[PDB]
Amino acid sequence: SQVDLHRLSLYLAAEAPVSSTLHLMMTKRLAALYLRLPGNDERIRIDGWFSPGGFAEEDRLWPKGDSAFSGYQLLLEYFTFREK
Amino acid sequence: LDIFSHRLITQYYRIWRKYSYPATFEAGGQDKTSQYLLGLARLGIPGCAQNIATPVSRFLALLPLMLLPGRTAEGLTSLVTLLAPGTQARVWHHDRRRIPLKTPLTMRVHHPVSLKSRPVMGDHATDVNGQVLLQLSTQTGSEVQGWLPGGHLYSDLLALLHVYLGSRLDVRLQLCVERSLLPDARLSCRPAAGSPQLGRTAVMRTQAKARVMTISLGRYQRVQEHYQRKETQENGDYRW
Repeated sequence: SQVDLHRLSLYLAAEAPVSSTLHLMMTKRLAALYLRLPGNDERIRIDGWFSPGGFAEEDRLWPKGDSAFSGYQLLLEYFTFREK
Repeated sequence: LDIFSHRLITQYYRIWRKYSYPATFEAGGQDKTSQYLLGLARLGIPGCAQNIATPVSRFLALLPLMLLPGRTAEGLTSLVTLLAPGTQARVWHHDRRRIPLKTPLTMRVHHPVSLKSRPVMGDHATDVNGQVLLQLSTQTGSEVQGWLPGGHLYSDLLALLHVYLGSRLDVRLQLCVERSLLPDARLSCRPAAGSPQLGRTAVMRTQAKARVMTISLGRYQRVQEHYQRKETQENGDYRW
C-alpha cells in the first residue's frame, strides 16, 4: 500500500554497443508484456510500456539561470555526458 | 604642464569605464552598450520605442529569448514570472476561436464549390492555429489585484507581449485563484479602471454558504482587422 509503482526508473547500466541496442527495442519495438507470479503460471498479460526518461524536465542537472534557453542546455548535456 | 597630466589621467579613467558594463547601466537604455544589446534584440531603430510606450530596458531581461526565431511557451512563462515572481503559468496550444465567414456555403450551377476547399456550413468556421491560452495562478491578494484589469501587472504583461509576440499570435488570458481573493461585485454611478466587468470579473457576493475561481483577464491582439481598404485605383502592372 506504500510501494510507489507510479513509474519505475530503470537504468540501463551497460556498455554502449549493447545499451543503445537494447534501449531502442525496449521503447520502440515491443509486442507484449507479461508478469510471472510464483505459485501460478507465467503468461499473465499486463498493460504497460517503456518510455525514455533521459529527456526529463524535472531534474535539469544544473541551477539553470532564468534567462537561459533549455534547448541549448540540452545540447550540452547530450554531447558532454551521454549516459544520462 | 599640469593639464598634460590631468588630461591623460582623465582619458585613462574614461578608457577603463569604456569596458565596464555595469558601471554604465545608468538605470535605463541610455548607454551605447545598452542600446547595442537592444539592437541585437531588433529594437535598435529610433522611433520604435515610441510604439511600445514602456521602459524598454525591461526587455534586456529577456534578451537570450529574443535571439530565437520562434516564440515558445518558455517565453510566456518567463514574462509572467519576471513581472510577478510567485505567479505560476501554463500554456496550451491550438486554442479554438470562431471565425465569421465572408459568404455562406451555398449551392450553385455556374461556379459551384469544390470539396477541395474543405467547406463548412455558412455561419462560422473554426480556428485552432491563431491563438494560444495563457493561464495564470497566484497565491496572494496583492498579485491578484495586480493581474485584474486596471492593475499594473495586467498592463505590463500586455506591454511586453506587444514586442515579444507582436503580430504572430493572439493570446487569451485567464486567472485561476481562490474565491476569497476576489471582490464582491458592486454598482457604481461612475466607472473605474478597477471596476468589475460584466463578463469577466463581476462575481456576485456569496451568502455565507475556498474553491478556485476562473476569471477572464482579457485578450492580446495588435491588429484589429478593421475596414479601410479603399479598394483600388491602380496597381503594379509591369509585364516584365
